[PDB]
Amino acid sequence: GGPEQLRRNLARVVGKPPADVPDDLIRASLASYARYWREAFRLPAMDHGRLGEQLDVIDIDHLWSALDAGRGAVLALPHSGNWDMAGVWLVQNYGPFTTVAERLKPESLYRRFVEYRESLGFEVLPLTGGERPPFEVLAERLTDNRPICLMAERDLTRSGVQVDFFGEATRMPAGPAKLAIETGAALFPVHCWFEGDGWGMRVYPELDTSSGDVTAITQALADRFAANIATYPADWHMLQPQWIADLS
Ligand SMILES: CCCCCCCCCCCCCCCC(=O)O
Repeated sequence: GGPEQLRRNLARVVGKPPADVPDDLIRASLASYARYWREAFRLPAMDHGRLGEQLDVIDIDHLWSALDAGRGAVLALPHSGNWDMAGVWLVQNYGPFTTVAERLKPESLYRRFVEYRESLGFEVLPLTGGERPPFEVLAERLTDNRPICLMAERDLTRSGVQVDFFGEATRMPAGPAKLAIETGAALFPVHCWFEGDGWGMRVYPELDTSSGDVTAITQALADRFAANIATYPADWHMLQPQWIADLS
């Protein structure tokens, strides 16, 4: 990917040709992208207790009430803001939670990322090469009334769910919907962004899972993801291709 790509993606968000995306927006998005990596470097060494105390989550009671009901919960969020910081907040305010991560190449790099996230207090299951299938483990967490977190706006594989996203076709992962259907767990959209020199985080009302249609649910997730991103366009650092048309 790159920043030329990032321009093509922001173009969808604001409904303008790539050339007309406001310069101020591109700068802030690039600044935001840099900030994530800058924070990732030092995050493991910060005072996690302090961060948990000083950062807030809007409408966190949504999550708490699902957990009071014994239902478990799926936190689905886009690549906006600093999701790693949100994870630290949850470890401190709730406890360890489970997630999954793509097994990058090289293997030395995958382990590095695992060590990183493990040092933040997450359980990260490999999508491949683990003892068991990841989405069985996730389901057990949900059935024990625990939260899992999933990055949920990108999955450009055969198995990704085809959805409309800012008026154009993309594919998103099916996991959040599958798990909610399977476990009865609440499916909460989440958004993270940068609010000045700090971090914004919000939980939104759980999604309607009545249809039992993985497609309708995932599309409803996208509709929300799209709305929030339209609200915080600069905080969504997507440098890789997102929409199908931008692919090989
Ligand atoms: C109520 C707000 C709390 C939300 C907590 C979200 C924590 C997410 C942790 C993500 C860990 C790994 C995902 C990154 C992998 C990737 O998509 O490149």
